[PDB]
Amino acid sequence: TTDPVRMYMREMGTVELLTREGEIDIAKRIEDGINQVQCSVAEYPEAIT
Amino acid sequence: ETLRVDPTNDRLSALVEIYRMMRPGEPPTREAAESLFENLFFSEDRYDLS
Repeated sequence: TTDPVRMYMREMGTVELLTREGEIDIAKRIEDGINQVQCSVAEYPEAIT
Repeated sequence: ETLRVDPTNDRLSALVEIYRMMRPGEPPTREAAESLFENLFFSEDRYDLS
């Protein structure tokens, strides 16, 4: 098939929908890592100042 | 001799292969293959109504 629409829809067709806590879990892992980079800010050299 | 070369003798394979000719590379789903097969050229929608 030459079409990128078949290719793309078959490729998005690979991964499924993860719902109702994996969304909030993505959000929680995201915010956790974020919180830890601002920890890394909290333990600063001149870089932050 | 055809059966000795090829063993498919079922309708649902007929319908999946219907899908597959109609929607090649696309995943056959049964109401899709069947609604395809039917609604295309026996629904009132298509035969516009003229």
